[PDB]
Amino acid sequence: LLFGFPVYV
Amino acid sequence: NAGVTQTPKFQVLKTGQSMTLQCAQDMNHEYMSWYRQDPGMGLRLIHYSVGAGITDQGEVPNGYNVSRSTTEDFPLRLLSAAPSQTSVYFCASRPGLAGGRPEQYFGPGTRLTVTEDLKNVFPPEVAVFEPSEAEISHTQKATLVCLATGFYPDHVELSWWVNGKEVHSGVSTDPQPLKEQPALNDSRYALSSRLRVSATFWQNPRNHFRCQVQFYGLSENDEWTQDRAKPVTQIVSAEAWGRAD
Amino acid sequence: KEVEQNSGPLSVPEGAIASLNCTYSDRGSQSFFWYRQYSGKSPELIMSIYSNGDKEDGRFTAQLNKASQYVSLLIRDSQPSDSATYLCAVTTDSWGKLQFGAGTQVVVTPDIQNPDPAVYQLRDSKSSDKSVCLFTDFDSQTNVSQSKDSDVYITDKTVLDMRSMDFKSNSAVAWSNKSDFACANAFNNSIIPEDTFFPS
Amino acid sequence: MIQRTPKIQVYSRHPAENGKSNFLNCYVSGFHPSDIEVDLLKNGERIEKVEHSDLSFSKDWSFYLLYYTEFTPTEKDEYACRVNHVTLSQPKIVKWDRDM
Amino acid sequence: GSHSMRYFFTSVSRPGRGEPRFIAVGYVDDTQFVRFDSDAASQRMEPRAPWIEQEGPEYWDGETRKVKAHSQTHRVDLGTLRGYYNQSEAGSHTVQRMYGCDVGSDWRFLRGYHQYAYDGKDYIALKEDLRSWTAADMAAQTTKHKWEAAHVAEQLRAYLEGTCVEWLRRYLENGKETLQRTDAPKTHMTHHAVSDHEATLRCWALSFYPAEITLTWQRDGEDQTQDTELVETRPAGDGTFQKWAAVVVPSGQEQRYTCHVQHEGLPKPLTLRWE
Repeated sequence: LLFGFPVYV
Repeated sequence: NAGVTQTPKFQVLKTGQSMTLQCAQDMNHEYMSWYRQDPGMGLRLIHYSVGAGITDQGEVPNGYNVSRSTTEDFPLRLLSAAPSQTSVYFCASRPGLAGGRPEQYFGPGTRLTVTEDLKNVFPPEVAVFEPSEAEISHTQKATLVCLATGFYPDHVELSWWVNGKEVHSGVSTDPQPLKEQPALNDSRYALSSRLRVSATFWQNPRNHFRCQVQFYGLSENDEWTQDRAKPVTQIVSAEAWGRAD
Repeated sequence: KEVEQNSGPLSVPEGAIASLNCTYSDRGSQSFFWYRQYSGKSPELIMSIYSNGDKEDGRFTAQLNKASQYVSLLIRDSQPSDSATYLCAVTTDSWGKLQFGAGTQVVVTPDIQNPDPAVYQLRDSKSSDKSVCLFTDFDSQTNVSQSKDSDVYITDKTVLDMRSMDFKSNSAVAWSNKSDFACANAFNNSIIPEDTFFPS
Repeated sequence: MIQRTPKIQVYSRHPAENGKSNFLNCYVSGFHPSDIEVDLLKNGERIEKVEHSDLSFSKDWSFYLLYYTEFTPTEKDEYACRVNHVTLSQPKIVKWDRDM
Repeated sequence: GSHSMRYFFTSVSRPGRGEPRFIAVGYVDDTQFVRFDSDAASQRMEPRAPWIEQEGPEYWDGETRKVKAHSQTHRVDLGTLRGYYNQSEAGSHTVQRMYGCDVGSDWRFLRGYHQYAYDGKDYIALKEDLRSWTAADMAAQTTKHKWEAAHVAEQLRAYLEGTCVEWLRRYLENGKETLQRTDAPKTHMTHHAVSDHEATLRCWALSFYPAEITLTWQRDGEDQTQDTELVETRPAGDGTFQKWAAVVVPSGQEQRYTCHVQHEGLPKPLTLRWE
């Protein structure tokens, strides 16, 4: 199951 | 930061009028939502928007329209208001992909009432009732009650004011205005408050007590046919003085 | 129904533990939220939890069991200003909508050392055509109902905090408009205590 | 960009016995960037029905990809894998060595 | 033994040609289980292993939405980084990201990791404690301070120590035939002459799972990496793996050169001499 919270660089 | 601001706090409309509800957010959030909340149903999603320029519907989108032209602003508009839109509208915001600490923060709300004809709109009558002589005898304490009655819509704010300054430190106002006749949606409303002070505070006649009720209704711009007075957004007060007994 | 919450209303006295429950139904849920909402205003975020175990923050304690799909909230040492409805919220990701429970309403009743139940009649300062019965100083166990004929309006039980004596007190208010009605008759629809003071 | 020449390995899934069905594998790995042309050849002509793995990468960030086709090996049929990439001055043919 | 769950994400920009190519792949150990290709038909996360189709519609719905969210961050990441290094609009550039977790043979948490690369060298990495970041250069320093400010590592650690190990475990018991098997390598040895006074000995290992294997050569005791040729471990494509090792022998002495095979599915480590 994938990570819920990706944030930009 | 200001967080989420919403405008305005209260509103009345008749059937058919248009209205936009403002919303703003301070935090460079991408994800903004509009909700409504209702006594039987809880929070329901109307529309929502996961970036600037782009928007999509939720579970209750019928009759509401939305646009997100900037990151900060997400106005909800209603083009033909209907009495099923009598509700509490909340804005909410959430970071999206921009700064992922995942919590959603809501706005202060817009309480909104739509009625079939706006001759239903009434300001409150306000009265203060003085502490019973028996109470003072029995307890050495003095309860002033305030009655605000006869108003529609239920858009009221009650404060108590002694000697010119506002008091919180002996107050209990009702959380909800009571229906005077639970048989109509046209039915007017009533609200009580209580101010308890010591006997020796109340027996000083220098002390001025005052029950203020801020009411929200029509505006100065509005058309009015009745020779009863035009029920604008106004403050209605009642007062009492100390009694030397 | 995605988020299932504690039914309500939940009444505890001051100093007690208010325990709140919440189960959800999406297994892949990864973020968990408690909200406070006082009547009349907006939902305010009080607790966020992210992984299994206990988070403590002042008087609040949220716990999470992802494996049995359960979030909780303890309110230790209750103020009467903790009286609100408490919303459970659950999400899966940045882009998945926040799922909300219906809310559990929590009432914090005040510690009243020695009551004296009493019904008083108030007269006004000016010129209004009602008159008011105040029911005051009564037990926190005591209820007030509201039926009768519909010319008689009774409010609900509310609590004031005088910060002089550290005195808290309960009260409800009844009035009729055009009537003939008396105070020792107006609260007959409620279970008033037997030793309630009726003034002459 | 930063460039890496691919490793080509041409081989079969099972030990190849003439007349029995098998799978011919071309395994390109260790390359960067991901842009790559990979064809499988039967006597120098292009096989169409070729499947690839999904693109993935190793501990040094280099890509790897497995291209594969179903076949039946004979005594004379020559198989080869043809790879084009920015690191290669002309495209590369690697012939299937059968005891390898 | 130890297990792992890893996700791999590649984004590559296509100036003048369009929105970047996005490919995502999930593995448990060495079994790919899901994929998303931005260029595929369905525009959804698709199954790749039998045992993951017993997940309901909710699962796929959710995973599609999250992989599209990942896609979107990478899309934007390519443009940010182009600005960070003042590169031209005309060039094609590469972002790769990989994250996941390891568990031990009790299945309890062991390691968590989250790595990032721009054009095939490291950009930013979550350190072993899962609290702090290693940045590669001055441009990654911007990203490091932004991710400190936006509490990224907090969310990462919650996943890596929590959800990542909770779902791996689910997957492992869902695919017990598939994942909990270990296949021993089927060994083999060949010999071909190179010169007249020279020979090549080639150790072989076929049909093994998982891919972790050691093949080493040695004359008479002291081991050898001087004539030694290893190829990379290559998939057979049925789910099992293959690898070989060769050395050049001063011929006549193929009596006293021996081959060591180390693999997890082997009870004893294999000693192989040319008979």
